[PDB]
Amino acid sequence: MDAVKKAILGEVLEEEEAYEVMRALMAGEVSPVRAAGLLVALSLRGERPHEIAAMARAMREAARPLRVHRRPLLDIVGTGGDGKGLMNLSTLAALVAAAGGVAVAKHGNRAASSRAGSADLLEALGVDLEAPPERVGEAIEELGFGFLFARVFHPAMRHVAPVRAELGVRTVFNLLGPLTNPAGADAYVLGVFSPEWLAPMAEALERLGARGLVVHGEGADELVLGENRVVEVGKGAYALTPEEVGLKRAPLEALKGGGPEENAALARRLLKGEEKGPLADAVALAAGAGFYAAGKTPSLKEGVALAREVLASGEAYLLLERYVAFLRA
Amino acid sequence: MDAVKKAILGEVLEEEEAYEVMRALMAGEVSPVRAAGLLVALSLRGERPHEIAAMARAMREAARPLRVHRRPLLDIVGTGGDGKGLMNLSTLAALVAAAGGVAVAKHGNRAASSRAGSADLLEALGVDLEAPPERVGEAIEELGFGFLFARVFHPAMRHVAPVRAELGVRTVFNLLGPLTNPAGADAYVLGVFSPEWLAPMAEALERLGARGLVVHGEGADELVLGENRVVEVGKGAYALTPEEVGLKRAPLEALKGGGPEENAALARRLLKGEEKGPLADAVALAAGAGFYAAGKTPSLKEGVALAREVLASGEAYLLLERYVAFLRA
Amino acid sequence: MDAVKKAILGEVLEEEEAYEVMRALMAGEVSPVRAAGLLVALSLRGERPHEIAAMARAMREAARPLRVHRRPLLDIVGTGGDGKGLMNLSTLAALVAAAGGVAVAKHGNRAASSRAGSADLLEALGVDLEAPPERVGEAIEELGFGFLFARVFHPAMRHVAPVRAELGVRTVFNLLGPLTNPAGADAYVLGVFSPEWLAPMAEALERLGARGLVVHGEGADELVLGENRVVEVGKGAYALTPEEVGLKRAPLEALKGGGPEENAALARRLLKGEEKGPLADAVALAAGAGFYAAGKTPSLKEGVALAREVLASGEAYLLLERYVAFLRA
Amino acid sequence: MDAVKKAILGEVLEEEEAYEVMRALMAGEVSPVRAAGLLVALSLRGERPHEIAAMARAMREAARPLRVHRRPLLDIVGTGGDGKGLMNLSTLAALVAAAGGVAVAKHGNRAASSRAGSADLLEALGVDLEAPPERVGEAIEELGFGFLFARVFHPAMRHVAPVRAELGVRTVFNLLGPLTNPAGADAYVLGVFSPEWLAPMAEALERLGARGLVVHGEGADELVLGENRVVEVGKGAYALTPEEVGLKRAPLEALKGGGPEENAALARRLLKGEEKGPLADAVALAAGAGFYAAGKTPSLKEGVALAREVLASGEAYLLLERYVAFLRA
Ligand code: NA
Ligand code: NA
Repeated sequence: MDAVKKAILGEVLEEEEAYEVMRALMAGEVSPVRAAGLLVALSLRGERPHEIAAMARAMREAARPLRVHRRPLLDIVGTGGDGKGLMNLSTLAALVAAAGGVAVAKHGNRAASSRAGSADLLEALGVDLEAPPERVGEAIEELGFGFLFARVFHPAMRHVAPVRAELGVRTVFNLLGPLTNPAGADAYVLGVFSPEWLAPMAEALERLGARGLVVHGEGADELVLGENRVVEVGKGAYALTPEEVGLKRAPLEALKGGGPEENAALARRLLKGEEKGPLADAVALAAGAGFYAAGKTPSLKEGVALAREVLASGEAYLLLERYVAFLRA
Repeated sequence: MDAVKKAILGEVLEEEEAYEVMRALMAGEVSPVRAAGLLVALSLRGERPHEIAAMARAMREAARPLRVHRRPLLDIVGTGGDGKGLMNLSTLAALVAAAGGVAVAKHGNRAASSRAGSADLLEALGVDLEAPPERVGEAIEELGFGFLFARVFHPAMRHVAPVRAELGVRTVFNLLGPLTNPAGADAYVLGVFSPEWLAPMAEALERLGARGLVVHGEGADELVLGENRVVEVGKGAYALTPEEVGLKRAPLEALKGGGPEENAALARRLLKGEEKGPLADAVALAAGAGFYAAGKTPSLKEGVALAREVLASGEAYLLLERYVAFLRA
Repeated sequence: MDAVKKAILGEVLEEEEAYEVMRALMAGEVSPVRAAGLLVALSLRGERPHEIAAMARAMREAARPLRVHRRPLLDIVGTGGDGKGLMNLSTLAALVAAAGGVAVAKHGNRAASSRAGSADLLEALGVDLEAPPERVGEAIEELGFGFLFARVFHPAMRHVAPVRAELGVRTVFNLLGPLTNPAGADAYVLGVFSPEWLAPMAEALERLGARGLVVHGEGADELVLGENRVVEVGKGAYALTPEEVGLKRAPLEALKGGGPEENAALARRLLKGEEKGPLADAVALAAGAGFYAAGKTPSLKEGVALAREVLASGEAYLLLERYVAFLRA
Repeated sequence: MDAVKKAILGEVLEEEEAYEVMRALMAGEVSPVRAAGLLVALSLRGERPHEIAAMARAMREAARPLRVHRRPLLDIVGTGGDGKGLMNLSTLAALVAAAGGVAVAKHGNRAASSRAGSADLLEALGVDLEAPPERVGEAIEELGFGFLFARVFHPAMRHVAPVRAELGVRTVFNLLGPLTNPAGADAYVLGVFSPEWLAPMAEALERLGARGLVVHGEGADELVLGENRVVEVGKGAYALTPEEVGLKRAPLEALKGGGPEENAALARRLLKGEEKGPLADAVALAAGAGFYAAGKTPSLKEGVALAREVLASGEAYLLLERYVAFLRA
């Protein structure tokens, strides 16, 4: 009985076995049926800290190599799996943070069976997702921004994706994605689908030597214009509200956005500093948290203040275009 | 919520949700990945009787139709896979019960290897496994015996066979095999893989409107010549030893079989009433349980007594001969 | 399993082995690595007609079941992979054939990534690609036309698609796509990406009990306004030119088109009988081949004549809207 | 078109395209799926010498560094997997050559079965496989012998080892193993699994600037006591029989070892100069070929004579003991 069978049988895995299971998955040695079975089994009983850590290690080792010489290196990313179906603002917040001087390496992917993933949005904005890791790394060093497409850095994710899409439920990959930034990001604004994961993911980041905030927004895996719950690595837990940082509250519905084409249009207007509603406020909130997490500003309020200025300046769109041109070289 | 997704989430399904999941599976509507996921989920958190019975009804509905007017209708069958490599005791016990006057419709299949399964044994004895359902039904009506070859009656199982093989672990389908008698048998001596399945399977039978005994014998999914554990549908669990029904104990080794021709040779001696060793005692034990389960005898003791006489008469061999000829007519 | 290794070693598979290999692939029993190895080996060695037909059967069996009474049932479909990048006219020709009185079940998919696949075009024209299989079946019975979206009918392809995309080269799946119509179409105008596949594919069609024409047009997997090469089931190989059916030749460039948006408007003008250029002639040629293949017209020229009349009448556009509305709640 | 895709398409690679493909593979830039595809394609069409040599250099470049000043430096190694399952005598022959004064750096690995790989045998004899490269290099300089454990010197093989095992068939890596000596050995007795590989591998050796003999013995990838086929770098092809060098012929079966423990026992007796049968003659034959390949003796005959003397003296066992102690120091 190999480690995969043990996992399917629902038995807790020793660190070495957890590592082996993910190594096999990343190596393309596991059939779709057994991959589906092991993911469901792990999701039912709940993956333990040592298991997640071991699987994360297997993923980092299987990743296409990339070394970025800029630090702090910020990632604004979420676990996904919240079901709220809100627009993915992390990508826009990440661009604002980069336009403000923070080195950014945002980790993202395509959305299951919607064109809404961060990778989908960026592609619609002109980003060539096929660009090699070395070119993306050069962009981060020279321009301060880079988008790390999951499938490119972790090839196996191309096969894991359909399995996750079909199962249609949360799996260990929802937790592993944020924890496996392939550029070695050390600063985070990491959103989670449930408050239960705020502390665990913050502790995971701390063990990795990373810093930042783990966030949850009234059900969504991103900061929203409401009573957000946060856990700052090394410090503790606290609430983060819009009024706290000079922003107004808005229902979650105001952050839903629309179809892929509409969101692509919204993105341009937002980055250009033309769109001014709740969507702009939410991007400013996340970017502000990013400036704080990356040490660009000493506080969240100063971070949000800077983010509002940067967003309104339209510099984030100018940066996006520099990025697009850089990759098309 | 979608029934299949609910299953994958690890939630207990309402009875008709369980029916729907199995209906979808048998209809070829579920993808291999989702089928793998929901089978693993159901197995890990444990299938409940009302789910098991509902899925058995859905599977029975997808089978090739066959209506038998005779009742009670007995089946001696098990969940299989106990890896004991025993002689086809239930097949011989079924022939004995039929020779004793009880209408029998024994459900079976081939064994995936050189070892002989019930279908392999009967084929070696002259049974034409290609006989159409209608002909087998006529045999039950006229001769009181029929063998229901799973491959002929359950074409829909081809939709899940590959997934079951690849998972490499037992699933709800192992439980459903004996609960999907295509002739609608209502009396059973149903063997299970382990003691933990005695009660759930007994309740599933009760919910299906059936009667009888669910049995387990020292690792084997059938009654053996040792300490058996049984659950009488509608009553409760109790132990069943050879001595309390007038038989002597014997090790499992004494009940081992081999290939089709070897088992056929043994079957001939046993059914003719010529071989009186442990194999004969084991057949009498299962057939006796069958007589009791069908209400032919008032007790297990009287059932075993009747079975010993029927076996010794050689009449079960005559019945087999007539059955073989009937399918060839 | 064993047959998979045999394929990887470059050996020709027996019919049963080919069926088993594809059955395993579609069932999710093959790891990405072994799937990649098998597909490359098959492609380099050269798939034989008996293998192709056997694998088509395995795929047809794994698909979401759909049975329709309408016959003859026509499909105009291609293997893709010609790298010619011409406008996919098969969809328009199919609508014309249906408007002319032939039951049509056109098999199609989205295109990576022009969004220039048949599914992409129909969606832009108003077709709800999320319609359930049963509803599409009802459309074929009631309206005489249905579009079979590969993603809906072949869910098992979800775990296979990633391997194909990563390999980035043509594989046996290019050949199987046209041979796995989920509605059981029996009449075809099947385009192939290279002349060497005309004969093998015609034999595959015959082995599957289908009829019609396998076509290739100066590099494209569709009939064009030049010297087409054809292999008709039951007749053999021959060339087919526009002039012999009353049409004028035109450069392939005239059949290109553009962006998805341009082709939607293009498609409308063609179906309404407004566009009269080479594109209209090419649609008439394919639709005409369809009428002949299905038995609606006794000759190819008569089929083209009927297609030209139908196109000019605008009835194909009315059919499209009838279909679009049919799928709406 | 990138080189990996070209390989997958079955086209012969230009020398530097082959170097690039292997460089990418060793750098972790190639996905398991594309790696699987290219390995199968290369194996089926047949790797050419210019490709093999280039890939060997790319692999050598990725290995952990190890500079040995002593020259000539001899290696006695094979491609493995011939199926004959004979005892791996190359290790013993290497020790004899070293005891005879030739600097030896024998390249080896484990044998997942019977873990009777060369590394398995040496470990059973006391060698600490965890010894760092520097220590092994010091042993070669001081003792004249060193065993290069592939897993220690080729950490980059972690990017492909999984794919190799998963494919389960021979690939170019079988050929590359003997051609990637991490100490830069320049003299060889290289065994191949089939005679068709003699000339290509001899050319690959010459291309790499190496000298020696490429051998094949009646189905085995080692010199046997029968009609051996040889291709000598800078000399050409010829047959080599035992009688030509003063040895007696013996059936292959006399050269068959046993399990790992039996081989360790036989190895001890041989090195001590105690075993005097065919196994001793076979060791002398290979060691003699090594002496000649390294330029220690003027002919194969004198090389075998020197080898028989050294073997009988027991000096090779004493060397082994010194080596084991040296590593444990
Ligand atoms: Na007798
Ligand atoms: Na005709």
